[PDB]
Amino acid sequence: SYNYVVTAQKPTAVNGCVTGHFTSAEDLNLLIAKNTRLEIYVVTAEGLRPVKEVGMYGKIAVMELFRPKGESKDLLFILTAKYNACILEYKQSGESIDIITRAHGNVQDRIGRPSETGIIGIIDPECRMIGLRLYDGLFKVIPLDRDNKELKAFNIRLEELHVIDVKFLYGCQAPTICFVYQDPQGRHVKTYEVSLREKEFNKGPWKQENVEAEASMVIAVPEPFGGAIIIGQESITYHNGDKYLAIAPPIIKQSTIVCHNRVDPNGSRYLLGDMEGRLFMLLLEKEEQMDGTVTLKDLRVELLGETSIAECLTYLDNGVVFVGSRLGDSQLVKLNVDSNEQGSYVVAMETFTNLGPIVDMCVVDLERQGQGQLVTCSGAFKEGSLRIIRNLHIRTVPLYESPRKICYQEVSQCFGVLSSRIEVQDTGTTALRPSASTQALSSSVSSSKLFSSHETSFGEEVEVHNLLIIDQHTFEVLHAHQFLQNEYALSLVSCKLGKDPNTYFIVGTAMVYPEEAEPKQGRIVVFQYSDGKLQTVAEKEVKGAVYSMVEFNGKLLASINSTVRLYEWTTEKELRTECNHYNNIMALYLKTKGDFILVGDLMRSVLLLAYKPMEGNFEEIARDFNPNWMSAVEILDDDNFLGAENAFNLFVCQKDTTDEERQHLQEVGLFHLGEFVNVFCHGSLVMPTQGSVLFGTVNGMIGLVTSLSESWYNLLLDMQNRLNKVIKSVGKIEHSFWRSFHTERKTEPATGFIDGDLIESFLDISRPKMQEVVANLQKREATADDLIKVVEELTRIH
Amino acid sequence: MRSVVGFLSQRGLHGDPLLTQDFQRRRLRGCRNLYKKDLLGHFGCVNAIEFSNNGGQWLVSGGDDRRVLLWHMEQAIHSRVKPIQLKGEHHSNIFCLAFNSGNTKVFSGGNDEQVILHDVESSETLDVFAHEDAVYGLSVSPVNDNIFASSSDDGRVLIWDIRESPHGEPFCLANYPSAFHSVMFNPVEPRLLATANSKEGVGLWDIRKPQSSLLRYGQSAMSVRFNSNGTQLLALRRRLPPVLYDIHSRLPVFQFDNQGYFNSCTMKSCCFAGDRDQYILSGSDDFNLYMWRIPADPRVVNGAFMVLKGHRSIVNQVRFNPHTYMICSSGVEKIIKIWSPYKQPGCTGDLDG
Amino acid sequence: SEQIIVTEKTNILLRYLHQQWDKKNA
Repeated sequence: SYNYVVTAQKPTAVNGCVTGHFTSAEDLNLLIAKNTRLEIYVVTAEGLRPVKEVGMYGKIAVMELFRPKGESKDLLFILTAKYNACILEYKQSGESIDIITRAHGNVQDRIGRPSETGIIGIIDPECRMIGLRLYDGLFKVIPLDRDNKELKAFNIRLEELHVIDVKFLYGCQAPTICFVYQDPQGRHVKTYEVSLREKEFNKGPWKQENVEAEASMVIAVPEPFGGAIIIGQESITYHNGDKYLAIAPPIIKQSTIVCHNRVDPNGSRYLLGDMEGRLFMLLLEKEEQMDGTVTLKDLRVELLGETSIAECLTYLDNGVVFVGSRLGDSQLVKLNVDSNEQGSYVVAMETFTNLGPIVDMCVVDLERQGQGQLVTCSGAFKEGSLRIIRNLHIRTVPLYESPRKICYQEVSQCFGVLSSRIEVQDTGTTALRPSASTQALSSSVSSSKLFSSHETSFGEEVEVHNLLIIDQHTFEVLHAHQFLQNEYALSLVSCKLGKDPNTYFIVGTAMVYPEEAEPKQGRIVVFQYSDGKLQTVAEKEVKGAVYSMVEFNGKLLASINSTVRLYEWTTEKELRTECNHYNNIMALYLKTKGDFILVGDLMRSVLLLAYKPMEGNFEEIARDFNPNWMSAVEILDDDNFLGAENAFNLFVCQKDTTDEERQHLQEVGLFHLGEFVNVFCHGSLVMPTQGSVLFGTVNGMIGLVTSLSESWYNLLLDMQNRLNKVIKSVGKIEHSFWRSFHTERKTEPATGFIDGDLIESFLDISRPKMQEVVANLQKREATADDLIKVVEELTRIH
Repeated sequence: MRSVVGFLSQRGLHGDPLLTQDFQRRRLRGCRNLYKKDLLGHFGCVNAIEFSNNGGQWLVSGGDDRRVLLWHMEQAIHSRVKPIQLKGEHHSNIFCLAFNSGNTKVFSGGNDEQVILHDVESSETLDVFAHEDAVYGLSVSPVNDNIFASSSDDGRVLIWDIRESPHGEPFCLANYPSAFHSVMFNPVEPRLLATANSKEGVGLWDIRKPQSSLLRYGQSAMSVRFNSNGTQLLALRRRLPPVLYDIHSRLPVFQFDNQGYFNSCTMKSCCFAGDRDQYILSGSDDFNLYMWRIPADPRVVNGAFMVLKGHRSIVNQVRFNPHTYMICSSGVEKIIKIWSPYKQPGCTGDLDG
Repeated sequence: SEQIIVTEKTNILLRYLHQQWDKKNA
């Protein structure tokens, strides 16, 4: 297959953020890592001044600013999710800004199990080494001897396999590492001394001590305090050896501290951010001993206020704090000495859009002008909302809960949105905050006799699921229908069935209990939104979870656990089973094109079924026999089937004489997107390339996949090969390595996919670069103008 | 959350490829039974089964019928194709099989004083290595595809380099008067090997010390297996419970027992299960397949995590695919059992029993 | 790039075994 992939909207979620003197020794810089993008801003008193953005051939998993001796300004260490490590310097000569790679190399190990807690990257305060935790039982050390041509990275064995967190201690003669780990006894904090000469670990300055059962964060307090702060779920402790200081502030009991940042350079104040957007200040009181060093007296935690759910925090200047968020919009807030009428010391200054995570989306023509618009379910928890995107203008409709599915009814002029809100079983389940499902003009509650014939507790967070009918013009929540207790709504479709001239909202729901591996009960509920009221037209009970549903030529095609079922809408308004297909583990995703059905499985890739009108049954037309974990499937056309798998890869299969080979779906295209694709849809935001498929990912990235002809694909592949030899990659990563299909099982180069971002970068290069890129290319000898026209035509698609 | 809908929601919300391993681990942890399936195509007892390296895409099996069959697990499960019979058959029972690092070749040996190196891509015999007695063990060096170890009944553990086959001079790593029953390279340290001997127990050997074993754990051992990281040894003994050793301790870290388990009348094999090898699998003479969980806190572990029933005769070989959390077991009967936490076409049983 | 990062191969398991067996000489 021949396909073309571009990004209509670059990733918006903030994966990391650091502050330091990167562009110059004088100005203060904020560096934000957004998956593959790296944004450099200069912190001025007028706000944030963007100074640069660089694309990265990799997912930035670690980003640390450090400055060894002899450097005028900080260097930047980046490790990618594919284990490309690089040390970068920012040089600005005249009016030309460029990022120079000072060091680069791959630190992947042939063997090793990636850690459950993830990749950890730390740098010694004196810049003696870089410590990486990539696999259980090993700790990689990269020496930082600049007067050398080779940085010899080596592994050191860890007696503790499950390390929770790790930092480098301050004010140590030899590089000391303090980490919280777990063993059958519980969680412990321990310290080692990293010996480069012997390449090993020696006894730490202070002995291990038992920490909280849920201790998860380690903070290395700078001088003069020294030591470490262990933050868990119920208490905050401070360790410096003979000195131990614990506090148990009740305020932090209602959530988990997830991020931290150091405000004062001497460690006096820290900013802490938890999972529900609360911002705290951790204080460290000091006492000056007589003719001696200062020592900690106490720890005080005060609730600064409420922000967006922070993935990371960074204090910029004059009380300004940047809150980088994954599940909501990023933010610049101000810390005020005096609280407001609500007792909040945080006032929002600026907000930065974040469409991620895009869990579902639809393409609708609301203005009826022939140009499509994308309505996406973005965010989660209080940060969840609807995003309306047009040609790139974005409008936000806050929901204050998690939206799951969205489907548009043109006849009713409305949207049906499945939403979820967290509630506490405070005696039933009361609330957590006002949201869309609780502030609807009208509301209703499910009254179903089924499932009446599973324990609870006083404190338990439970999901309450609602179907919201939302007007398409004002986007007000016209109606909210609440489903049964412990019932999760997983799928939502809007269609007309059979000979019935009415348009319905069909919801598939599963009875979810934490103790069960898979649901044993579920419902398909058909509502009709008529004259402002949402009545339950029909209700069908199924023995499983209705993961997906589509309309199949006037019939309902549902996925109940591992079965793909086809129902028909009877004259008496009742779904009747027509046929079943059982050869699945779990049919998560369903698509359709005529009589063909593309079934996505949890771990067995894609399957192609065909409905037999003359036989009234299914048949397995083809199956893809490479087992990979699927997140989304799409039918590009009758022949090609696109799919996305959980390791950030896209693959295109084809319906390939002997009957055995005809029943195999050959993976004719492979690509490493670097994004977790949640949703696929057919449509375009604008009105060589045939077709148009928009996909939405977890990082708030919207991408476009189209089909190419053989000649166009050949020309663009030649252009890619010629560009890779001209475009200077940041970190010196090979584009071929970056785009290679990567999985824990197998790794292969990309085939049948054109990186449209690389192609569109061809317009931004200098004229000499353009001319030497197109040299002896293909026919009439192509010049720069022809390829410029081709690339502009390609760009016109989005 | 143990339910799968919670896992799907979390994965779609965070999009990290680390919730999959947690989901599969938690699914296996809560199982009280496994989905059962059969594989047909062998005319006699199956004596050797091996999953292909780096994914378990293929399953190479061999036994009394003298044929080396190569099952495509995905296609075989859906009953789409029949096993590929590699060209080149043994003259007697096949006792051991092995892949190389890449699954580009297959070593097969046993009972005919011969080890045949096949090419799986074209299913053609590539090489032959003669032995003085029946071969029971085959291990391929994890670093070098051209180096492989073999244990024979005469009591010799030899190291062959196929790269210099025509001038056959096997390097004898060990020589004892008793029959060596198992040999395995260390997955992370190729210079270290583990050998199971009929009258000398379990031994740890160095490739640079061709006569003195580094360590002697404990003596009668029929099978010894390293874990994925090569820091533990699981050993099966002629009339004793399975025993787990640390690579350095020399003393039994654990022993595993359960009511009804017995290992006396057939040469069996064991394996580790789970993503971090926290499970012990072993067949028994009562036709059941026992699965224990290695205690996290360190000596007899009584009570199996699972007692998988369904085999009509003694269970000898057990192998585990961690990418799919699949179990392939074989024994005297000519059918190969498949046990999965997930449903497969034409299964039996469930996850609750 | 003025430097490259190469992970030199080391014998973690053998070093651990040698240290453990030399430690048990009391």
